[PDB]
Amino acid sequence: LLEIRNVLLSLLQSHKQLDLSDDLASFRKYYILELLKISESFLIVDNLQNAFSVAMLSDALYRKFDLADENLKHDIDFLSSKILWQRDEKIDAIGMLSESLSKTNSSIFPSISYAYLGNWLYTTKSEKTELVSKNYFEKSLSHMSHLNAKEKAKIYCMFAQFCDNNYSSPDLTEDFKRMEKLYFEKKNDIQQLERLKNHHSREMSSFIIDEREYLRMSTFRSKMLTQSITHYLKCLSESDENDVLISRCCTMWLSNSHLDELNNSLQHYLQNLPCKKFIPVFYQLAARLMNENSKFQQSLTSICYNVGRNHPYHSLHVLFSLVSNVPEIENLDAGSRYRAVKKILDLLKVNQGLSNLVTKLLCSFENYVSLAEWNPRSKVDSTSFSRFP
Amino acid sequence: ITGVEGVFRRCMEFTLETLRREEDSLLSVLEVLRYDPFSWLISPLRRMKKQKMQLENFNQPESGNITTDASRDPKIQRNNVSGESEAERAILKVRQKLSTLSVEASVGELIRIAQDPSYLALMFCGWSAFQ
Repeated sequence: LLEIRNVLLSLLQSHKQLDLSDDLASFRKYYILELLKISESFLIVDNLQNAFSVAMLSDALYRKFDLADENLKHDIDFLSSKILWQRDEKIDAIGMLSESLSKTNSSIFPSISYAYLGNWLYTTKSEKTELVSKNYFEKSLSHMSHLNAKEKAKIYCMFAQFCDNNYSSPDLTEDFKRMEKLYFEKKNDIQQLERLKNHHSREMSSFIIDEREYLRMSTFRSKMLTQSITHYLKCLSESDENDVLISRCCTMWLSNSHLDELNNSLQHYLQNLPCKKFIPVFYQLAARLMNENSKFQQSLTSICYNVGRNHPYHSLHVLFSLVSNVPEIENLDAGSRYRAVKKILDLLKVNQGLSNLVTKLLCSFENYVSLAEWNPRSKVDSTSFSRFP
Repeated sequence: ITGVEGVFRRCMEFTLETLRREEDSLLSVLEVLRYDPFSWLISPLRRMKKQKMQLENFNQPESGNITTDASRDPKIQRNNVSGESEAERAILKVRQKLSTLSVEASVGELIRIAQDPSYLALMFCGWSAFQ
């Protein structure tokens, strides 16, 4: 793209004595584009040597031909960091990151960027989880909306990834199971203590105090997992890139079914989330709806009813199939659930134009259903509409 | 010009490339729906229906004993019951398929039996076509 573009910049430098202003020297400094000049994926030789060559002159821009200080420090910083991530500068990236952390010349959005390096550290596992978690969370929350276009995805991602690892991870899962077993043993211990020596009771109480802290931490982290699912839904609201977000959301409601108490934690955000984006999820999620005065079931029903009114036709295949999948044989709690599901479909069919649409869907189902049932006279390939009634 | 390769090898080089982009992706997608009672199992009645069976890979119409016994039935039991969900068993299989074996070896893994005469000996009876 840019062969002599640096050589192009050379000229404004050349007229130094006659220069109107040195702001032209400040021009090539704001060189985020100059980094982009190869940073846009020089694939053939894989975009390696150029940018590292670039940001060196960026440091020169900081110093060699300019005496100034600004966010551009952290700017060349995150870029060198990206180059480092390109080539195994394992903590060297962390080193530049901490260096950026040291100064104070920009807005807190650079700290939001620094949360990316902090999560890179979470991969590196340099320090304790809670402190760096607070360090990233404070900057993410404080100056929010100062950036949006690329800010939302990473803002969700940092709050989500480590927390979800906390929700489950092989060693972490084993640890949570061991803690749960400890709580279970403490339950039987308290049962025995219900009805001699108070020393064992006091030791068990101390162990119970210790275990209750860990259980409360895991439960608050799981509530944080619900909140991160909500933030990922808000991410689906800000942008529609990630169906991986969709599957993670699906896991969230699946555990909500598993976790009968978590629904309150999931309650309020479920109000605002436009799940219309969850098209690939839609049939499964609708099937997940249940028939009870339970918050999860009610929220599912409201979401599906919203789906129908807003745009049934996209998933009206799914809803019309669910209705079309009308077995009288299947008898269980799902039976009354599907009866109330038909009730909810009729409730969604209240609106007059929507009523016409729903009747059209049901009649088309009836038509194709008779068509399938129509196996008459072993007729030839061509079928006339008059053959069926 | 080419033997079965090249652009084929290109698609091979594509083949395992997905996992690095997001290992979790395909799993999470499948499993999320897998959590809700699918029938991740094979109906024994449906089993006898498939492989053309009958007397030909592509037998004629209706035919005999109406369609090889209106080939139909249903009801499982203790035997060969998938434990909780063999999809959970499947989930491990996918990552196993998605697992020190060389990425380059994967195409060879496909290649190793691709032109192997041995496999062609055992398959669905009838309908064997090398070229």
